[PDB]
Amino acid sequence: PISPIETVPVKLKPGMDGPKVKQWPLTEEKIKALVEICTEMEKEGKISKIGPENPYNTPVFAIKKKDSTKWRKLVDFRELNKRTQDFWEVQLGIPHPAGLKKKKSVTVLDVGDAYFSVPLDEDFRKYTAFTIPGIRYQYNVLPQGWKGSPAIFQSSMTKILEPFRKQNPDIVIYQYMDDLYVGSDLEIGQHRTKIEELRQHLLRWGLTTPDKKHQKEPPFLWMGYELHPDKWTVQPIVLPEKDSWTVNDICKLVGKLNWASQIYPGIKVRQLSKLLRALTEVIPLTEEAELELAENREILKEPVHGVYYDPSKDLIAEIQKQGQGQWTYQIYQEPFKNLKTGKYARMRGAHTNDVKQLTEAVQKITTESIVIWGKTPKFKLPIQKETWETWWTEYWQATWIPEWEFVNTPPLVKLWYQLEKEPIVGAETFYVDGAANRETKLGKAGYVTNRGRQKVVTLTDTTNQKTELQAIYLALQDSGLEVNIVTDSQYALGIIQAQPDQSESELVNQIIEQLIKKEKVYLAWVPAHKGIGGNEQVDKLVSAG
Amino acid sequence: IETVPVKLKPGMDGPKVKQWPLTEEKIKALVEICTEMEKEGKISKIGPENPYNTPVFAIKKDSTKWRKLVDFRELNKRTQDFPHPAGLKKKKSVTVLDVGDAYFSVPLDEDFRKYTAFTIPSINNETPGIRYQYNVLPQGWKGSPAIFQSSMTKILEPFRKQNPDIVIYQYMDDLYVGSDLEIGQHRTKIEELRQHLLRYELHPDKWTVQPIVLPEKDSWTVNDIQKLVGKLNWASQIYPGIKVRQLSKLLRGTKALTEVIPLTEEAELELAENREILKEPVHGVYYDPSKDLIAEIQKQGQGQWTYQIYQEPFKNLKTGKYARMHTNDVKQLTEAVQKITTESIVIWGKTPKFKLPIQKETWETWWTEYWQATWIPEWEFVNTPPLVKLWYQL
DNA sequence: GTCCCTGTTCGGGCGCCC
DNA sequence: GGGGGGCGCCCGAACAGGGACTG
Ligand SMILES: Nc1ccn([C@H]2C[C@H](O)[C@@H](COP(=O)(O)OP(=O)(O)OP(=O)(O)O)O2)c(=O)n1
Ligand SMILES: [Mg+2]
Repeated sequence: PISPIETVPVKLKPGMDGPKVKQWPLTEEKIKALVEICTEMEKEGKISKIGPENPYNTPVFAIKKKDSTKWRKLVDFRELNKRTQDFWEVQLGIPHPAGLKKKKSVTVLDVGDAYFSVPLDEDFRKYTAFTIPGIRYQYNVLPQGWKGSPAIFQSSMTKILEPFRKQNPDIVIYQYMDDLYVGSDLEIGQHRTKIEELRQHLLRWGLTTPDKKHQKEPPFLWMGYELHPDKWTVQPIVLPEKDSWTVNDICKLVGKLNWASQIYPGIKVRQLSKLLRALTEVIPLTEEAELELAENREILKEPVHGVYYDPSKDLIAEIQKQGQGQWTYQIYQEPFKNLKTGKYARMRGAHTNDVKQLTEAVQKITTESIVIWGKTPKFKLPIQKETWETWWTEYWQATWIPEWEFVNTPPLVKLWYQLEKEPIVGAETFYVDGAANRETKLGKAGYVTNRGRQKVVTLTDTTNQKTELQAIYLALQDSGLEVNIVTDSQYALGIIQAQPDQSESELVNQIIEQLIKKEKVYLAWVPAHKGIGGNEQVDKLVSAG
Repeated sequence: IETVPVKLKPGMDGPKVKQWPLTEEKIKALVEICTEMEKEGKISKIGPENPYNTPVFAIKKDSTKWRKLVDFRELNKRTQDFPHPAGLKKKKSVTVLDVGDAYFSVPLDEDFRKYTAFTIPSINNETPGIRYQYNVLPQGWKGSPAIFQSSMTKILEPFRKQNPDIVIYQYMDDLYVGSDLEIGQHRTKIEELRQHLLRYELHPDKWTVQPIVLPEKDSWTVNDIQKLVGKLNWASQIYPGIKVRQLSKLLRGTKALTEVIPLTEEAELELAENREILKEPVHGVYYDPSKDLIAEIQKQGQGQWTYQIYQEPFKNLKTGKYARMHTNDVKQLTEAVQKITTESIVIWGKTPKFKLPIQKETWETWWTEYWQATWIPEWEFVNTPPLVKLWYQL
């Protein structure tokens, strides 16, 4: 049946016209599938035969549904989609079972042939012209393949449920496309009554709810999960086992894993992701990668569930450090009863350290808790209050972590060295510098010390900033456990003062090692070329090119 | 009440900003507020055929009462262009009133409404977003003071006549009311005006400018002098007139950083004159309204924040200090940004563009939890050279 | 001006949902 | 096989912006 909802006014992008595209050849099994579908839709006024008034055409096909049995008619509107106006998508995200509260009674409903129940704007029907190889039709309803269809259906669906929702404020209806999860705190019979009210409300608006997709008993299949009354589970995740992985194969494995990490603690994909730095390209696994893959494989073998959300309790998130910029977290309310889990692993910044990254993790989780439960969680972090305090003093930026409590569970996040705030008495003073020729790429790094030591190192295929980092490296390399280094490189001073423990740069990594080995380091800055000794002396030494 | 046609600047489409996630509290408020706003015809539901969007959130001012706030910064940037009292920055007491509810009485050009579209999120995405659009002058759009200016004049006219010593300035949803009354006098005047409009608190003169100031110590190390020469070399750019040659002459050779250096009497005096060249007011800096105010903020630590407002580099219009205290940097930084904006609106009736010393994500995760203003300045995020933060140190 | 380096965004794969 | 919207993850490509440099 077709909804008596008002159509949504749609137009083409200006100066453009509808699609004219040859109908590619189809399987015979699919044509029988399609005429079966078309002859029926046509009797229901969902599609209309057209003539030569309609110049347009757009290819059609059909794939099998999850069902084994019924076909889904589709239309490669890729071209019309280029030429259709912009919509504002209204689907802002994906409901998560961890955000569901416990309900006395639950129902899951799906709408029968949902799109084909929402009428399409009259003035736009022309462009939806297609051909079944052989009859020529246009759409009077939403086509599956148009880019307007999801936003229009979702919005239309939302209009339709608005009355029921106002009339029934305390019946909760999660609404994903045409899928509905309906929860009530009613005894089973009063609930079933309410469901029948709903189904008939939908029917009045042309959206049927076939009993075949009407779930009445736990466990409910919903949004890719099984929902039990006290716990939820993800429908089994089956990783490939192709012992000759390709870039496409990897991407599917990284994808299934990230999806898996929402309830599986300890998933890592750094070493897998690292691999893919076109799609048919086969890549050899690294050791680190396969070792990882196996670790995940062992994780997935275990049985795990999530729980539902009690708003009367707190949201707690604890974060584990996984190493190499990797982090897992567990969000719960009662210990060892996870709401959900997750991983942070985004590398951002050429140079960084573990406290920045922890702060980024806290941020991601905060944003995500806010989407899912609408509030920030309390944090349990493997970082001592003193460590954070130091970093929030030492750092020239506004940084902040919400309410949180330390947890002794290693690897504890630390600062791996601390630059001195004041120059070090009885420490050799190095005046470092570097210069590099733009044209030849030759350059020199080196230093001059208050004790009379001087050294220049010649470099090849280098850059100015590199030569300044090289000069500092050189000074760390030839200094005692305590060193005063004076640089004129704003660049270098900015990197090192940020106290990184990791870098994309091999050279900065080599430097970090030196800074961790040293016991006191002090970095002072001076303006370049201003006769300031002995930045002056090392400048002459280094600038012979 | 017929409407004023309103255009976008040429070659410019309307805003298309994604809504950010809101807390349950804020959504509950927005839904309640929007319901009532829809009952009174002030907003209408719209579908997804309207391709425009603009974020909304909500602030709680100790109250039971939330305030919707639509982030119209793009729309304002994109709206065809449209009174500044120098005497307002002098008043002993200035009060800020929210005259935003006044705009809901003037309807809005039908062909413009589409660009005011906003979307309300649901907790845990239980539903698609619910999209609205405005039918009256929106609060937070720069068009709403303009269109309503005419009416705004008629309303304050007799209050200004009867109080010609009181100065009333309007910026966006805001009414700035400055008086030279002892507090209480001023207060009773403020409630005289608000009661007059149905039919806390500022003091612009006690505002401070933060000079650049030099260390005073009796023995100087090479390190001390090197930092000093570095600080002055940069201040040379702001104030021509600052000299380092004599001090820089003490850093002849390659000395140990902790060596003490007796100050030669030349250098001793050069350091003295410099000190005064800092207190001397900066020269040759004219506020240009055709260019926006830039504001830099630097975290000085221990709840101390410095800032400078300038239109061109090193040509500061004002330079200040903002001091506070479970210390929260994000909370302090947004309190600073609101403080600096307010001062900027008072002095030049233009909102500044902030260069914020914070990670973009950290700022976007929390700033609305401490916002209290009806306007929102534009901003960009910067990784400030740890040099500049020592230049302005106290 | 150029070159360098760093940060952001955006668009392309893949995952999952309908 | 092949179409669509959403969110997620990774990646690399453009481009933005400040600093250092050439004379
Ligand atoms: N691969 C897919 C799956 C779905 N949809 C859209 C159009 C569908 O109508 C709607 C809902 O999907 P269902 O699987 O519920 O399909 P229908 O509602 O059309 O059919 P059924 O009777 O099998 O439920 O989402 C789509 O465009 N592409
Ligand atoms: Mg269905």
